[PDB]
Amino acid sequence: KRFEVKKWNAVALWAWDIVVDNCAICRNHIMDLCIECQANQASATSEECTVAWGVCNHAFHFHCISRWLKTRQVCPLDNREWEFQKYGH
Amino acid sequence: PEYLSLFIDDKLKKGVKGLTEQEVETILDKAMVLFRFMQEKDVFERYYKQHLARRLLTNKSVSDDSEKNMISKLKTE
Ligand SMILES: [Zn+2]
Ligand SMILES: [Zn+2]
Ligand SMILES: [Zn+2]
Repeated sequence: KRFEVKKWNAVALWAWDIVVDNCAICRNHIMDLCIECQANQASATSEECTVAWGVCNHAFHFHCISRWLKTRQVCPLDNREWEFQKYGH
Repeated sequence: PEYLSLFIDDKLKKGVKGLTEQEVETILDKAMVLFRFMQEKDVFERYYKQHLARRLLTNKSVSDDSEKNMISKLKTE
């Protein structure tokens, strides 16, 4: 051949079993609102109902784990202190 | 006792029903309460050990946290 690849420097991103189809706290989805918001509008009045990403690569609705912080303080699928490293998908 | 062991194995292999911890704790408490009014504990322990062997010598990462709860409940019961 005329051109051949010798080295590769790909970067691999990983995500845990967040179950994009069932929120691990509310069991609706990784998007499309939550149990306490339901309808899309539901008198939104600004604020937000996006996805929250932790330091453990877990994803839930911001509302779900914001409320869950009052019940416990360690991400339910593990035993790690939950951070708020990202907001939204 | 064998059927109780099978039920606890089915509940422990995967928490697809009751993803959160509160209902899991309640159902485990109910199961151990039911086991309290039971005799012939030797066969129960034998079948529980067999289920442990089946669930540990197969695909891992079943619960990874509920084992401590199970051993604590067995200690207390
Ligand atoms: Zn949710
Ligand atoms: Zn919401
Ligand atoms: Zn986590």
